[PDB]
Amino acid sequence: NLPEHWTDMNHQLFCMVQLEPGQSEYNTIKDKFTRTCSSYAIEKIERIQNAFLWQSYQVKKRQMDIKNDHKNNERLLFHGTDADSVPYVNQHGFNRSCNAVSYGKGTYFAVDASYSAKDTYSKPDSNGRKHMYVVRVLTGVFTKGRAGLVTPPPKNPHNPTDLFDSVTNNTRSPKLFVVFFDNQAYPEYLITFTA
Amino acid sequence: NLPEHWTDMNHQLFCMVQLEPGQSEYNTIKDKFTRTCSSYAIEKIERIQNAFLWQSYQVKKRQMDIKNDHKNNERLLFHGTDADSVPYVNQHGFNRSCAGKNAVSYGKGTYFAVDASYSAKDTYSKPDSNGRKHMYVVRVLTGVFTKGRAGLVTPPPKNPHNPTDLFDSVTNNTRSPKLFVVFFDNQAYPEYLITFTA
Ligand SMILES: NC(=O)c1ccc(OCc2cncs2)cc1
Repeated sequence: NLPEHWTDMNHQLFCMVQLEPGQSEYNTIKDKFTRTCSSYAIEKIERIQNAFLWQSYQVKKRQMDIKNDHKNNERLLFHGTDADSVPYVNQHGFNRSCNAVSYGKGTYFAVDASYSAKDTYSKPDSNGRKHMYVVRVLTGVFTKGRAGLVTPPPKNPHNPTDLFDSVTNNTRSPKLFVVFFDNQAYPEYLITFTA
Repeated sequence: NLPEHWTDMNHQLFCMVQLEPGQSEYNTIKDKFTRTCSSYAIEKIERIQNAFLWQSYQVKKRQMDIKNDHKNNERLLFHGTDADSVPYVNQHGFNRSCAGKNAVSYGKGTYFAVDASYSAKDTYSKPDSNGRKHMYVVRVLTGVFTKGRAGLVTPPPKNPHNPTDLFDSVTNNTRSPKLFVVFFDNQAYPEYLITFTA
């Protein structure tokens, strides 16, 4: 059940689709970016259509929706990426096994594109082109992280296997989220931009 | 969606079911185990009914069954572990981020053995304070595999000029595989827990 707004893939399972500037989808994603990165120039925005990653992600979403016995498990966040990792992420998504890991050994996502836009996360390539994903993340129920976590903490130490879904730097006002499991993050758009 | 031979879980997502000796299900696992561990005695065999793990695993199997060319992508393998790890594995499966370094490393992933005798080593199935050893019997998506290397954090590419098109798993020896390493969540379903003693 591949989303309606995806465009036909001629029976293929992976496609990157360049969005048309000035149409609704492009304008929505651009506005999420320019909220904090209005000094940056957008060269292009690509929709990531990865059927297998989507399938695996949607399964985890339906599971977290049952487990948490409410919705609102999903946030739209940013991930800066070096050019050399874009093909792997487009195909395979985010892998904790591949910077500061102060809040645990998981994959990091920023609330603000400005954070992911730092050269440390979105390293300029030969031509000064920077790369950042807009990511559907299953943040679910979250707590403050700490160094050395390999999974989120338990919600209550009396049930050590019933875990928080993610961790953050700050629970009242989060600026980053860490997830510790494959298929808790779906890379939805890739933004190619310059300083 | 859940297999029809599973006991009714009411509306529950998790259950361990104690098997009865004389049942074909118990006897096939005991025989698989005793093939290489006839020195040990089985206390009990539990069927693991974990709906969420089962769902995510079956999705990965369907994807690998589509991607690969009529391959048998699944092997039934062994995994020894310590008592302290059993409640987490039962609920959340095998986490590569928790995995011990193997005496012979073919990569940084989760290790599964062809032979129960390998998993039965005290290094993997550590005797608990009561002298009970624990070994999972695990459906593993081995898929298309190659000989691993200690540096790996993901399976290697099949083709060095196509770095994102990966082997599904790695092994110690492609001619005579005795262990498999997987590097992704939901590539292994813990199906049975064997509790055993000397
Ligand atoms: N790739 C990214 O966009 C990215 C990477 C790392 C991020 O946080 C790392 C930190 C850990 N402790 C404090 S900062 C945020 C975003």
